[PDB]
Amino acid sequence: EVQLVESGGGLVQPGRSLRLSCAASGFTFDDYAMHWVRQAPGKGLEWVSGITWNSGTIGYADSVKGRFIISRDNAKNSLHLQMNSLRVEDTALYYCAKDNSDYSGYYWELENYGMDVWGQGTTVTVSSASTKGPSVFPLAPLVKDYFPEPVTVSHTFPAVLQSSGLYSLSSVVTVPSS
Amino acid sequence: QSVLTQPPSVSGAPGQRVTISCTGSSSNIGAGYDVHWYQQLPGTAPKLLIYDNNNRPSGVPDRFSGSKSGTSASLAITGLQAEDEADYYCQSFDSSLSGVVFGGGTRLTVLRQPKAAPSVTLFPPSSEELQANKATLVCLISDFYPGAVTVAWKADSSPVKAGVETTTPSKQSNNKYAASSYLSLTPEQWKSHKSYSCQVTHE
Amino acid sequence: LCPFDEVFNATRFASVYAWNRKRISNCVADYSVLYNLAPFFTFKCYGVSPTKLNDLCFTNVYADSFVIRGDEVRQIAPGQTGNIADYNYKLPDDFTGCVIAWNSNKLDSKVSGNYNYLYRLFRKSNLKPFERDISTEIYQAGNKPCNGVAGFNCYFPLRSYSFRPTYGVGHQPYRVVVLSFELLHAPATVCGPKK
Ligand SMILES: *[C@@H]1O[C@H](CO)[C@@H](O)[C@H](O)[C@H]1NC(C)=O
Repeated sequence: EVQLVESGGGLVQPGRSLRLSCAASGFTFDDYAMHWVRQAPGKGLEWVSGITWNSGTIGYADSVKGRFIISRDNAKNSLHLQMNSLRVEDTALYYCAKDNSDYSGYYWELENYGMDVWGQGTTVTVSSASTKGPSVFPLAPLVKDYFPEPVTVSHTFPAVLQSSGLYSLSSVVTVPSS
Repeated sequence: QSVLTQPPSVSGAPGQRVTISCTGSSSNIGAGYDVHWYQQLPGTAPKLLIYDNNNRPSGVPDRFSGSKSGTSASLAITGLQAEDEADYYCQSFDSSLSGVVFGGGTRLTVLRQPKAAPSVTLFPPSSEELQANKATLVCLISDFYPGAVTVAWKADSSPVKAGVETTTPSKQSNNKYAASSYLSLTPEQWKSHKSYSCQVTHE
Repeated sequence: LCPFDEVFNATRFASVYAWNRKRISNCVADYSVLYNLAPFFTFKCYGVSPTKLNDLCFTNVYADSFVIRGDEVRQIAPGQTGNIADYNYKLPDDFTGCVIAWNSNKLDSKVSGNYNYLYRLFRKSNLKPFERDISTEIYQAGNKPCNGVAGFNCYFPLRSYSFRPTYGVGHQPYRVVVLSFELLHAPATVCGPKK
């Protein structure tokens, strides 16, 4: 059974670096292209990079070009992603993913990449934020700029992660107006 | 923005046929690259659903189908079942960028009930927050269904995109949806312009 | 029938620092297919005659593929010095085998692929023969620890070729395949058609 186990994630501050890794199990690693795909919370899948069976880099998402570096190790059945100069918007869950096809591919052919097996994602968070208390304001009929989550209120909405990397949410009571 | 374009939301009732469109460019789909489709649940890793434009992975029922023509591809679901409620992503290759390219994703809701409507409540900046550095307008959105909602602010009938942050649709303890939008301002901005509006668009 | 076609005609090629190795075994090798129509085709052998390959038999054969500058195709040979020989890909002074290379400007010089081909520029020691260093750790050039970030006297070790078609041939990308013919006191698994 194919198994892909990401690792190397964690919390990191802007500008720092991080190396993700993916241990590949249950198939002939070096017959397949390998891919990194990331997903910011509540957003869509974004291909980061990918590398052919013969360790040929396919490309990079234009948002990470120059800052990320893909590499594979066919003796240890391993996939890697060096992430340099991390930015806040690099915060996402990063998937390892095996390509569907074992076809070698040739230069006069159109490449065909699709991922039939996915790992679960190693979470990567890029944040400047230390623990900060909230400053609250008129609320029911605002708890703002705190970190980390959660916060208690005694309908309370989920929070926004703002530009500051700090959270903010609001609770609301609907009551008789007398 | 993704290079492949996908409707944010589609919805139908059980038993109906729904389709999802995926349009590309001269660079990727019109260049002849195959198109693949993926299916994901909230909190779940994606799953390959269609490969090489019309092939179903083993265990994907025959009521899913795919097609590709010119600059576009399409996923078709014919016997819609409550199980089919998920996010779907098309995918291809773009030779201009030399990279794999994903579509923006499509929220497919299998309608259980008629559409619900959003209750929107706007709040001005607090008095003791204008006594402090800032000013923030809050627009909270509850009880809507399906869970697709776009928030737009307007300052004196003019567009605003400088300082806003919107949340993703969350389930309640109800099976209805909620969302928050926060617009940050200075106390100057709040009286510089005159009247601020929160505009909510739902199915 | 050995899979040289897949190796020589791959769509992408590896960067020199992360050069690829493909074991060739249990196969019949038609070495007469080792050719292409790329402009500056080279085929250089050391301690072995390429006109005998298809009457020869080996335990295994390895194909090492990667891309470098035209300037540097000369560093892929026994007893060479320079950035590539020292820090990226090293053949032993005793090397027996063939180095096949050709100009790949028509494929590897597109802007979209500007970061696809890298090389290591700083390293503590020189690589021993057939070593591969794919590490991406900051290089401490001097006295002060680097604490994981690049800065004064602390360099990210990998640099990019950033190939462009308008560059001179000596700066254009070349694809290289290095063939090592392993010969053990064991049964042969890779023979030419005639043997
Ligand atoms: C690379 O493909 C071409 C087909 O045009 C062929 O003539 C050549 O011999 C192939 N290479 C090998 C080593 O088989």
